[PDB]
Amino acid sequence: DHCARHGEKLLLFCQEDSKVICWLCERSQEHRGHHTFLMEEVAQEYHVKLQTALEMLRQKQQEAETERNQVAKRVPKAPPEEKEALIARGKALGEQTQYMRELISELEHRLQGSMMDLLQGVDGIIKRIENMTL
Ligand SMILES: [Zn+2]
Ligand SMILES: [Zn+2]
Repeated sequence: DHCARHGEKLLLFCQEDSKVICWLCERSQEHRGHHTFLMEEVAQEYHVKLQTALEMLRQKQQEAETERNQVAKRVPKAPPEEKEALIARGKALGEQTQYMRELISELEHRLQGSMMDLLQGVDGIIKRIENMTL
């Protein structure tokens, strides 16, 4: 809640860095030309954004899981090469679903947490979700 560098209240949010900082950090060279906001002034848009993302991710996950199940179902009836291909396919899908599970987990954590929980490093996860949807 307080800055380790300056001891002041961590109440500001930097748009370029997506970092939560104090007013003395904003005056540091590392935040030169950056635009800062009180965390209250930006919590809403990111709440909405992450909320929107979470839905999509959940949908994509359930789809991927059903697909994995179907792939698994084809395995026993398939000949050896196709078997192995299907096994690999299943594994890959598993990896994807694990990734989606991680992101979803993080999103719920952020959406149910404090503003600092919500905003600290949100740009990375937004990037990740953006890549995932692409
Ligand atoms: Zn500071
Ligand atoms: Zn900055």
